[PDB]
Amino acid sequence: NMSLENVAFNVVNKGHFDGQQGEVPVSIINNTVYTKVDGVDVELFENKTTLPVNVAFELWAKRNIKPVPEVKILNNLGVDIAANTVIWDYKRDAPAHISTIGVCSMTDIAKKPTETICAPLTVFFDGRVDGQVDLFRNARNGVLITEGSVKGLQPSVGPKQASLNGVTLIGEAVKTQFNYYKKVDGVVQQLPETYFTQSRNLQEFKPRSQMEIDFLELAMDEFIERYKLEGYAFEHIVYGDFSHSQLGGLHLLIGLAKRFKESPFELEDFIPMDSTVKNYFITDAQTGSSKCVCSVIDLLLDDFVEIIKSQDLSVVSKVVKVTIDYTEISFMLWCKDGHVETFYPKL
Amino acid sequence: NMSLENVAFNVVNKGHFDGQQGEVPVSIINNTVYTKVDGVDVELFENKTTLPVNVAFELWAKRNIKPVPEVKILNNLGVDIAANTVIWDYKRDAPAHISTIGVCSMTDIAKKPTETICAPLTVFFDGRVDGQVDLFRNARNGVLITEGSVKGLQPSVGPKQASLNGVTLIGEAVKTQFNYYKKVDGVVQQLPETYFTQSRNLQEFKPRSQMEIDFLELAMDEFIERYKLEGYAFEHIVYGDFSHSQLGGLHLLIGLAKRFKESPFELEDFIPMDSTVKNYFITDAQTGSSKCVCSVIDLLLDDFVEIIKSQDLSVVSKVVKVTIDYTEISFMLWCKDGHVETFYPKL
Amino acid sequence: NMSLENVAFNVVNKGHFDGQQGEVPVSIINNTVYTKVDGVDVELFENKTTLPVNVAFELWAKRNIKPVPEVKILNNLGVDIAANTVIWDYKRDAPAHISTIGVCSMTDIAKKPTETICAPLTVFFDGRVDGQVDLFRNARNGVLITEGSVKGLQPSVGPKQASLNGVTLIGEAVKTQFNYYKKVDGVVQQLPETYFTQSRNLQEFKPRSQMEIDFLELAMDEFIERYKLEGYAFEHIVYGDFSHSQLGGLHLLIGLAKRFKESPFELEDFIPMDSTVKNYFITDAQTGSSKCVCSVIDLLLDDFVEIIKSQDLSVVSKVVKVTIDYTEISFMLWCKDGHVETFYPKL
Amino acid sequence: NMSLENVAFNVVNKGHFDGQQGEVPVSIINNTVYTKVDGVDVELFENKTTLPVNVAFELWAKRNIKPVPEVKILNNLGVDIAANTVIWDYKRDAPAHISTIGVCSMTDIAKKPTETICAPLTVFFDGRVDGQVDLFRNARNGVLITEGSVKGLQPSVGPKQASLNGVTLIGEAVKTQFNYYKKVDGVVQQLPETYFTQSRNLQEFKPRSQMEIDFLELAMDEFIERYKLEGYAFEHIVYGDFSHSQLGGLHLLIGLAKRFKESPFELEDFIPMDSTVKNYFITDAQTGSSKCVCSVIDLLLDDFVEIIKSQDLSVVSKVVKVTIDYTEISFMLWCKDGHVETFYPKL
Amino acid sequence: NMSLENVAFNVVNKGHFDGQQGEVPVSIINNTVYTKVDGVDVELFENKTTLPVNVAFELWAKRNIKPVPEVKILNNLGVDIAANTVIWDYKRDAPAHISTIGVCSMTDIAKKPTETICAPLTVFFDGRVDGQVDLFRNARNGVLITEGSVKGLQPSVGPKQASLNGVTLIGEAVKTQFNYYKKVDGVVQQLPETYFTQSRNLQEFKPRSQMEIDFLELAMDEFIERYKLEGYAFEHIVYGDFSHSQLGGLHLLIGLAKRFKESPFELEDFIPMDSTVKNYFITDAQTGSSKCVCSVIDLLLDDFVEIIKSQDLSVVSKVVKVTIDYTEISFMLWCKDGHVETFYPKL
Repeated sequence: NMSLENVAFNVVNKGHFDGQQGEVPVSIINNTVYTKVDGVDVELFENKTTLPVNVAFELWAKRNIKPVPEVKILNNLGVDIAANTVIWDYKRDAPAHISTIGVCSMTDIAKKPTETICAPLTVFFDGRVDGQVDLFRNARNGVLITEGSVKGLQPSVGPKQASLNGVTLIGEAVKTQFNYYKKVDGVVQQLPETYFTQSRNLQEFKPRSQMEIDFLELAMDEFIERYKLEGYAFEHIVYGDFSHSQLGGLHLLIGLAKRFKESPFELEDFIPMDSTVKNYFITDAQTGSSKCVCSVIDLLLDDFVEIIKSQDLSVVSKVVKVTIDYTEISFMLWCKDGHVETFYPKL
Repeated sequence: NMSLENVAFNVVNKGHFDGQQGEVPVSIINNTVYTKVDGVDVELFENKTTLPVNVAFELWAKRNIKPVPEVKILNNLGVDIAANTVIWDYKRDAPAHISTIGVCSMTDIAKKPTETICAPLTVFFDGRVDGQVDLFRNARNGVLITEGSVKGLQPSVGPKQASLNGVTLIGEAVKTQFNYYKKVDGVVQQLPETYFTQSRNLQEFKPRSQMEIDFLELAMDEFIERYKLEGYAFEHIVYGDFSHSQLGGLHLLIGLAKRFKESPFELEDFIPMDSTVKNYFITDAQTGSSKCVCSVIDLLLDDFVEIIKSQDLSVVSKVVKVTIDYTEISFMLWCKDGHVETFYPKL
Repeated sequence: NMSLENVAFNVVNKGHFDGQQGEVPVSIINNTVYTKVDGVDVELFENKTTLPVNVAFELWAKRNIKPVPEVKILNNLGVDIAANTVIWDYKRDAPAHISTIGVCSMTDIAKKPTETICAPLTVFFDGRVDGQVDLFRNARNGVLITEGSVKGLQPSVGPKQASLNGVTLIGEAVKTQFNYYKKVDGVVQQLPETYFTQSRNLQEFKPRSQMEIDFLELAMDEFIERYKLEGYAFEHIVYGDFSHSQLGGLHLLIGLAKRFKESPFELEDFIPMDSTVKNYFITDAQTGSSKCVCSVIDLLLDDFVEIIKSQDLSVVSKVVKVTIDYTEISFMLWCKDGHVETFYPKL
Repeated sequence: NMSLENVAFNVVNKGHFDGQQGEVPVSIINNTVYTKVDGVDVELFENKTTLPVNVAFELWAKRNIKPVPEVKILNNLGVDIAANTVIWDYKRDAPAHISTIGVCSMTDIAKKPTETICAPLTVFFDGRVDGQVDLFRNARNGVLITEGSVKGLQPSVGPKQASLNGVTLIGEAVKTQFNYYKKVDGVVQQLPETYFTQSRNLQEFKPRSQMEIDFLELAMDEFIERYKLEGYAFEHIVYGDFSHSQLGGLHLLIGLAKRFKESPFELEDFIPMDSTVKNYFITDAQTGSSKCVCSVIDLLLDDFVEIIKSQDLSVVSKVVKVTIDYTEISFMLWCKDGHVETFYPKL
Repeated sequence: NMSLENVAFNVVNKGHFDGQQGEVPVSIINNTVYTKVDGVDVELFENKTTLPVNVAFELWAKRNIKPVPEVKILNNLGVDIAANTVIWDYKRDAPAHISTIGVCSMTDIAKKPTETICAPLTVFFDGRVDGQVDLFRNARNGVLITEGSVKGLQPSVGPKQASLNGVTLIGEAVKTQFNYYKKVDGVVQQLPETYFTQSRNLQEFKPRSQMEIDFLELAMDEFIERYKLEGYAFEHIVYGDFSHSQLGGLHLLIGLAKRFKESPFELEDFIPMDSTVKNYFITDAQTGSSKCVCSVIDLLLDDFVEIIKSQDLSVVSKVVKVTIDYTEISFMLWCKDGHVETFYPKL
């Protein structure tokens, strides 16, 4: 089933593709879809993807509008494709996956995940949709989310937050914390113990523990004393050092949030996509201190403190692996004389 | 009279087309107009319309820069075309009307509104321009605005606000409240009694009555008690219900403004144009409550209260017609046992 | 169920729009329409019009595939729009008319030509389609073609040739010669007595009378003697003068055909459209003689001879008007001492 | 050191990608690749594909420049992708296959065809390249061409002709006739006995047997008598019937070649791709006879005669299947009273 | 009053820019310039340059329409820019030079060539325009053409042919042979003695001496005997060797012309520009012999014979430099035992 004009009718009348019958007049010009409303053209969609404009329009209209896992989580779990839905990537304004199953005649590689062409792909299955748990049970490769127990399968508890129409949130009127399951070549995997990033943003950062409240409210020296952090280089790593040409440290989102509340700065997101670790070209407006590649992660401060306090500090430099968002993140740890000098993630 | 380079000279030197002689060097690339300033190119206009870039540039330069009726009002009155001006639609970044009269050689269907080709079109006439009241008196079909009395014609008092270079405002240094007149097939119409929407926006919403002040400052239960609104379902319709998966009610702009001051949310304007009723795909960031098509109108709260208190509540569901911005808006009214359950506009 | 994908299905399976049910997947990119065949994209349509790509595609697919008048004839008769068909202009690769009636939801101004919007427009009606003669009688402005008499209407016999899928031809298996009728402001208009151009082209030129045969085969001065053309300046007007830097004469297509056979030249068609008189920037490859604006008409040589011999040769210069293809073509006639100096379509 | 500028260096200096070191400056604009030569831009490549301009440029530069199977043959054998080369499709001006193996970092799905991702795809292998026979034996799905025997493998002799830089030819200084082999699901598949189309074109048509010579030179009824073809409806099927508005028959390329020599006609190639049977919208310029979907195949006339004379003429209508270019082509055969009425590729 | 609309008026009414007053309505879309004629858009110009569409349109309209040197000559003489004219390059569909002097406000670097910015550039001056000889004498770097002597300046007689509106020709009604002069760093430079290429093309090739007539008409071994060319490898160099997979020799255009008459082949012009020596990827359709880089020059056969017979045949290999079109062309000469093996433009 295909029809540009019917996709546009659904967008106009239902806000997204909803399977309704109808058609509206459509114009395509300069990667933009328009529809005619009382004699004039109104823009419905501007294509920012590398797909043809009318195809991208249809996949966007058919996006999943329930809370879904953030794209960084699906990527870290190796998801290739989704069963009978589109995960829209709002960080890239594009489909999270290249191909589809049972969504769109231009992009489908299959109608159902049970077709042979899907067996080697890691298919994303959504236990909230009837039949999909059983499709996972029969799939060779897959990732399954559920809201509850699955008989015979041990769950991994996922992050508290999920994405709902591009808004990352911890649901109160809707469930956003899923159980996760994964199969590789027919065999159910044990997913690793993992930390999770918190997916917050600078502008409306909110503390999620008493330590984070204290970090935002106390002066640096008072906080470090109260939590006994002498010798872990929080002054550099978390608070940031703005005294030299190259900006020192500043690798934890909460420290950017604290600075940003007193003093604005520029973050150039030069690889704009969803990932567990983000790299920014940062320029501090007050001092002129700057750094071309400043890796930034949003861990709960208590989690970051546990990680850094769980390392051996006896060697000048080494790689530290930390499971975060189900993937192995490498950190560089630099020490001198038994104390930390710096500790920072790599992307 | 036509000249791309002369249009650009006026934009550069006068801020808009002002009839001055002169030329500057112009480049056209990728729907953008540039001019050369001391050896480098500077962007003057990016075309967002479905017209050719150089044509859209000229119509934008020739836009009316006095306060003019909002486009939703002209549309509701059936205006097809403007006499010797361009009403620029800043919600669509495009001309409000497809064709012109005496503006642009590529888009003109006539030089003067008296030409035969204009007789069946509803032409917009502006009494602030010499001769246009008399052109209206002789036109078969038209809408006329004035700042004052017209001899022999009974006026309809329009909204307080108008649009000045895309800023909607109630003029204090300039007049924005017009008298309105309309002719159909040579016959002066009696325009209907109408409410008017208030054209406010979320970010800088300002109350315009003591009831609206009270609504913003009081708690829900205190407000409802003080204005005796028990049984009219304001809890649902106006304040919004964020307790379930689907966001309940929230159909009045002032209730979105109250929520927005305490708690942010996402409004997807998926049909971006000026209209009396707007539809948004809304996602509440705090709760995750959401709704694909949430119709929203900005009526003065006192007006909305008068409307809902003027309905018969004895039937499960029915259509209620309300004249707003000169057009008949349909509302669905749902009642149970003599009280309101919900009441919401349709677009 | 009209749609882009259904238009494409018809083009792929029927060669044009044929009202058949079905859909194929379509990609829109680079002002081009593709469809997927065995997993790869195949081009169906490259938009050369000023319409949106998907709209132009639909009008092209819905083009009239029966013999229709050449566009130059419809233009000369003042046709603005066609009733329930598309006349495709193969000289411009675009619709002959900007709007439609009952064809396409993006370009329609009406569904039927009886709607009031169509009254000021000259609508083209095709008596080969049921009901269109009656619609012509009810239309305020229009042009009608038929294959036979219409009771009470005075006919004009049209050209022998018509256009079929872009091929101009004199039909043997189909009828290409029509009666023409026209109405202005509600009143049937007498069409003038007229010559018709022959619509031949340079490389496929075939003579159509004994005189044209003799012209192609005889030497210049033999032809002029045999047809008693001394003093009518055929050496200049028809054969052309290549002796000076500016090319002299050469205004009849058959004269270009004679030269071309012997010696090639370049014709720059700098306003590419169908027209009774064409203007070319001509450069002769053998001599270097050239002319920026060389007007060329393809009359039967017998007709041109009749035209020029009917002229009063006693004045130095005068404008001579000849009805050709239903339009008045102005010629300049320059004489001296009772003989022709030159005679050319006036520019 | 693969790069855009190095691809362009190779095109400029070697005519195609040849693995040479070096770079030239490149400009990308308007879906076109330019390079700077003596201070001005010179066009190297105009992208007509649905791939990004710089990607399509690289695949075109890396096209196989030896004789390769025509695309219609590879399509009919189910080829999905090629091992370490690009088969350029000169009928579509685009790669024959969407993905690559070991060619281009933007389109590669693998570096070697032994990778697991390639197992479900039918990979084209070229025995003229070292190692590719062994890769075919290890591939689950594939098509192999060679110039000689492969031990133990049962060959199919392919067409005489192949494509060299877009020129279809029967090689004299190079070998163009290959053995073909195919594997499905790990098992070598017997290729069917098959006719081959001749890949000739209308204007350069040359006969290839005594019968085709006689067909081009004799009058219709002489040819039919000499080759005893009475009752096989060659008048309709091969010579074509131009007497009615719908063009009758004309399904063999040699019959079009005979007509074209005498009288020109228009062939609209409305699905432009390489195919065993082609469909055209044909308009005869002399008569006006036309047909929207005229299927045309270029068989050696001797083969077509053998095919139609082998048919049972005792049923009113039946579907006749003939293997041509390794694919099953369905023909409709219509008979009456023991003679052929018509016989055409089924649509 | 220069403007886009005035340039378009001149193109429509005069065939090119002619300084006339007037305007027409213009639409810019898809790198194309349209104008409105009887209510529909007609294409005037498709931009194939790397300049903005409206700028390229103006330079094309302002092209020199008198005979001018071929671009290959101006390039070989080092011309950077022209004084107060545009040399249009019809091989690239683009201006021959990037900047202008006194032509176009977007591309001008100066209004007059006497301005200081022009001193380092080699400016082309045209003695047929009043004042330009004097400007050449005042210019630091320049190239001058005239139709006659300039007092005290030592002339170089140029090629017989010139380009007129893109047609290369030897003028009979106009003069195409010029005197050439050149200045470097303020000093008049002696131009070298030189051959000239003939600028013929493959399909319109006409011989220009008795030897070229004999070459086209005689069999290979007769020609070689009659002109005493044994031991000079004309079999290879001129006639070409099609017996091996790599095509041998074939470096003279007349030899391609002889082959083409008998048997067609494909020439891929993979660097499309005007050049004294052209390189083609050639594929012979009859044999399959091909060559990726086949250098081709169009010398009069008599000149090439004189060149190769003047060579010392006693060394195995050597670089031979010949001045052609004022530039030094390197040839490789390979000999063995006192006879030529091959002789070709060095790559």
